[PDB]
Amino acid sequence: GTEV
Amino acid sequence: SFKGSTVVELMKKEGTTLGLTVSGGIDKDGKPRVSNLRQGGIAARSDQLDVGDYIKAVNGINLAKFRHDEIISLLKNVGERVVLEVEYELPPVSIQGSSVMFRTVEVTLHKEGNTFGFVIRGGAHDDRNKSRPVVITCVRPGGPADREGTIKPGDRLLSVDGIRLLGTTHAEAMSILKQCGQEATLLIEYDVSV
Repeated sequence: GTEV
Repeated sequence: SFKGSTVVELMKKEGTTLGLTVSGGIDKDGKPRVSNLRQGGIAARSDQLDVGDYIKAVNGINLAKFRHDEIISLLKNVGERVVLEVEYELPPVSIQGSSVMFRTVEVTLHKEGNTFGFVIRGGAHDDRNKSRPVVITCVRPGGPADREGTIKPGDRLLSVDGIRLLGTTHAEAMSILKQCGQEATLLIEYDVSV
């Protein structure tokens, strides 16, 4: 996943 | 499975990220999901989100048909107000048995950053498949609930300053905790063996  | 749903509003700060890690997308194995919450971040400190939550929509935009990278672009370009529509696995109902007994305890807590440092899930619903007691599913380490030390994940929230939560929805229970003042006495139900 990717952090925002 | 039957899911609970909730709406989470996060205020984005000018020079920072939300501390919210998102996995999934149509091009991925799973649907859009909270896969991590950075310690002390905006998302973690909301006490409204948990790892494993599904994100159905951001700002009224349904996420399911987006590829992963498109979801990220969306989240990185939102203004200060982020509105997440969240779906979650319902908390299992604990039932009194031969080996399980329920007890209660009053817990007083003071707010910090306008929250008590715990996440609630469940609540009354017209669809009895979704209807649940209000369950405290997480207690954020270092937060008020954690410091006082009594409340544990799995405990039920029964009342907030004598206002009982029976019959109240998730949204209603959240409002009762929001319109609470800086201090509150909560009635907590918990499991005891034998």
